[PDB]
This record gives sequence, structure tokens and C-alpha cells, in this order.
Amino acid sequence: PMINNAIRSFLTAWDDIRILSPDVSSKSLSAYLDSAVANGPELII
Amino acid sequence: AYDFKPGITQPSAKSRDKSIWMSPILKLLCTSYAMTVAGPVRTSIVTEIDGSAAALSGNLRVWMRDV
Repeated sequence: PMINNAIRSFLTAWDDIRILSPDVSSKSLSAYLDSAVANGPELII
Repeated sequence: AYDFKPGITQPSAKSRDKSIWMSPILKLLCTSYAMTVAGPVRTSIVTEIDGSAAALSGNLRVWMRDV
């Protein structure tokens, strides 16, 4: 009824916050680990 | 004529708190089609409303404000 309208205006208003987000995957682990690569000192010359 | 035949109809057509005035509309639309079909007069049952019955009680309330 009217209470069903508050249900679908809650689940969509929660999913629209959820889809406004970067996609989390295993690529983000390599993307974050690559940030700690270029800032490395050479010690072996 | 049924506004709500409880085993047959779907519960989307429950005119809760509006059956004092929606049921005279729903029973008379039942007889509006019973007297149109030929043959013997059959027991008429509201099956379902495409919206809610609350959606129809809201929309006729929009119409009764316009008139």
C-alpha cells in the first residue's frame, strides 16, 4: 500500500548510494600495491 | 456483488478504511457487468485492481477534488 511505497523508496535510495562507488575487485589490490612501488630507493648499486 | 471475496480476489483490492464508500462503487461496477452479460445473472466478484485499492481511493479522491 502506502507502506510499500516507503519500502521501494528505501531500497532504491540505499542502492543508489551503493552504486555511487568505485568497483571493488582484485584489481584495486594491485592498484594500491603499485602506489608503493615507484617510491622505492635503489640500494643495490 | 462483492467488493472483496476473500478467497478468490487478490489482497491488492482490499479497500481498508474506504469500504464505506469504495464498496458502493465496487459493488455497482460488479452489477454493471453482470447485467451486461447475457444468460442468467451470475455472482459477481471483484478479482483485482491493477493498482492498489488504496491507489484507487486516492485517485478518486483526486477526481472528487477536481469536481
